[PDB]
Amino acid sequence: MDVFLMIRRHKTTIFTDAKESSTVFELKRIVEGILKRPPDEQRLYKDDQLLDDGKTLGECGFTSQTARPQAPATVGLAFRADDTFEALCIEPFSSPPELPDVMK
Amino acid sequence: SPNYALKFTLAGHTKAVSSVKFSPNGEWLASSSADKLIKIWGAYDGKFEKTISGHKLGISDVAWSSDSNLLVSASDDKTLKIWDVSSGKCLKTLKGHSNYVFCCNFNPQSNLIVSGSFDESVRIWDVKTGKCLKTLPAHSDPVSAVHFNRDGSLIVSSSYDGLCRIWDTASGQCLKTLIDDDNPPVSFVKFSPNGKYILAATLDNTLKLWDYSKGKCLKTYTGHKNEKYCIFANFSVTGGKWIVSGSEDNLVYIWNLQTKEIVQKLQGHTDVVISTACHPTENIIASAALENDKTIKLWKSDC
Amino acid sequence: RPRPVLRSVNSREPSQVIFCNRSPRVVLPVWLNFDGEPQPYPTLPPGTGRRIHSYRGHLWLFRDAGTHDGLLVNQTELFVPSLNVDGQPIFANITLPVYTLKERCLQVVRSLVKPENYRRLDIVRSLYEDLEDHPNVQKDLERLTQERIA
Amino acid sequence: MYVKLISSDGHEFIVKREHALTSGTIKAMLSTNEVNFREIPSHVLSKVCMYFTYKVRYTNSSTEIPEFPIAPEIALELLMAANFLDC
Repeated sequence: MDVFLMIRRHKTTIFTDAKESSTVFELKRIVEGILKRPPDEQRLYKDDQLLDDGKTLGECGFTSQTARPQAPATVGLAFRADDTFEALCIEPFSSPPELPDVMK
Repeated sequence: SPNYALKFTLAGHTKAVSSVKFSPNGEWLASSSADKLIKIWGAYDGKFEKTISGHKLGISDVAWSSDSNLLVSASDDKTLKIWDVSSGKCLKTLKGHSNYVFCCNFNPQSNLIVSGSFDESVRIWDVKTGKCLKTLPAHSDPVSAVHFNRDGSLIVSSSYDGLCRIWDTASGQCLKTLIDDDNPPVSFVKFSPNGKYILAATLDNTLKLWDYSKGKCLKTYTGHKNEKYCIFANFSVTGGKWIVSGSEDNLVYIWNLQTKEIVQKLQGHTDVVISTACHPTENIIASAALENDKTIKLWKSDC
Repeated sequence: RPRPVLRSVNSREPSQVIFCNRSPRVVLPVWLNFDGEPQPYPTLPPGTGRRIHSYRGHLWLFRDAGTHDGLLVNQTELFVPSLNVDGQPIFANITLPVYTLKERCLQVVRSLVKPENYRRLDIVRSLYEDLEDHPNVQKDLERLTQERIA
Repeated sequence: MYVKLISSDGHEFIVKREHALTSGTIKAMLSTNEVNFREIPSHVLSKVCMYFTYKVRYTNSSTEIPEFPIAPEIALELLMAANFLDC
C-alpha cells in the first residue's frame, strides 16, 4: 500500500511516497537524503501529533485512501540542534482570486 | 418473348401501394396501401369498384379466398381483417400479433389464414371463428412472406433472419429450414404451382428457385435491384413460363424461367415496384409502386 | 461501395461481453455500425457493469455521456469482441485515461463556463480555441485511422 | 534524482526529477536543477506537482484510475500553467 506525502517546513515542500508499512525513521532517511540533516535532528508530525520513529506510516494514520498521488497527506517537519528545538511552522500556499462571474 | 404493353394506370390511393392480387375467378384486382384502404378494381378495365376501410394504420398485404368471396388484410395496426368483398364488411378482426402484420394468405380450402409479423411469428387462424389456432415463433427476425402449398398441408415462411422455413400445417412443427450461405435477409417466398419448389427473394438483388426437399438451388434470376424493400414475385403460367418481379429501379422485370434471361423490362412507374400479380387465365400483370408513384398499372401481352 | 475501415463486420456470430464501468463517469457505449456510423447505446452509471449481447468483429468505443470525453476500454481506445471461450464472457473494462493536465483543466473549465462565455475569460486566444475544440467521436475516428497507417 | 521548483511567492517544491520531466518546458529549463516560475504561485504549482505524482503513478497502470480533481477556483490558473508547461 503506497502512500503519497508532502513533507512541509517553512516554505519547503517535498513530494515523496513510501509504503504504509514504512516507518517514520525511514521517512527521515528520505528527508536526510534531500535536506542533509540526519534523522536525530528531525521531528515529524501529523497535524500537531509528534510521530514516533518506530511506528509505521499506516500506524500513524497514513492510508492508501487518505494519502493519494492526486491528494497527498501532509507531514510537518521541524529541525532540532542539541537542546534547541525549532517549532513546527508551515507557511500556507497562496490563495486563488475570486471566482470569475462566468464560472459560477 | 412476351410483349406486355401498358393498358391502364389506377390512381385511387394517396400513399404507397403495398400489394395487388387478382381474384381466383379472374374478375377483380384488390389493392392495399399505406393509406389504410383496400380498393377493388375490375381486372379487365381497371374500373374502380369499391373502397374497403376499417384498419387504423397502413396495410401491407391482402389475399383472396379460393371462391373470391373473402379478403384478408394484414396491417401495421397489428391486426388482420377478414372481409366479405360484396359488402365491404369486416367479418372478423384477428388479434394476437404484437407488432406490424406484413403478409397473409388463405389455404386452398380457405378455412385457414396464415400470417407473418415484425414480431417474428407466423400464426395460423380459424377463418370461421377468427381465433389464433397456432403460433410458430422459430424465426429470429421479421417475417416477410407466408404461403400455403397447393393442398394446404405445408406453409413456407421467409425471414430477415435469412431462413426460409417449411412448416407442417396440421402439427405446427417445422419440417425443414433452407439456410443457403451467407443467408442475406429473405424478402419473399412462395411455392411453385407444382408444389415441388419455392421461389425466394433475398436483399442482395437475387431471386432463387429452390428444390426445398433437397436443399439445392435450381435457378437464379438477377439484373434487378432489390436490397431494401420486400418485393413480391410471381410465376407467369398463362402463356410463356416466366418469373415476374418488381425492382427498386422502378421497373417490372420478366425472366425466362428456364434460361434465366431477362426477356422484358416494363417501364412506366416512378418509384419502387413493390408488388406484381399475374392474372389466373389471361396474360395480364398488375404492378403497384411506392410513395413517389402511388399507382397500380395493368399490362397485357399476346404470350 | 467503399466503406470506412473503422466499422463492425456483420459476422452474425454471438459474443457475450461484460461492459464494466471502472470509471467515475457516466459512460456512453458507442457501436460503429456496418457502415462505420457511430450508434449510441444505453449509458452505464459509474460503478456499474452489464452483461450484453454483441458479436464477433463488432467495434465499440466508450465516452463520457455528458461531455464526450474519450475513455479507454481494456487500456485501448477500441474494443472488438471475439469468440467466448469456455462459457466465460469477455470483460470490457472501461477506465479513465490519464488525461494531460491541460486536457483535464479544459474539461473542468468547459463544465463551468457556457461556450458563448469562453471568450470572456482572461486567457490567451489559443486557449479559447482549445476550449472550443470539444472532444467527439468524429474527431477520434479520424485520428485512429491516421494512426493506423503506421 | 530530485529537483527544486520555486513558485512566484517563493515556495520551494522538491520533486523527483522523473516527475518534473513530465513537463517538456521544465526539461528545457533544466538543460542547474533548480527552476523558478515568475508567474506560477504556490497554490497552483503545488497542484502541478500533485499532477506529476498522479501522472507517473497511473500511466501504464491497468488499474482503476481515479479522477484528477480540480476545484473551480483554481481551474483557470491551472489551465494557464498546464498550457505553459505543456503537461
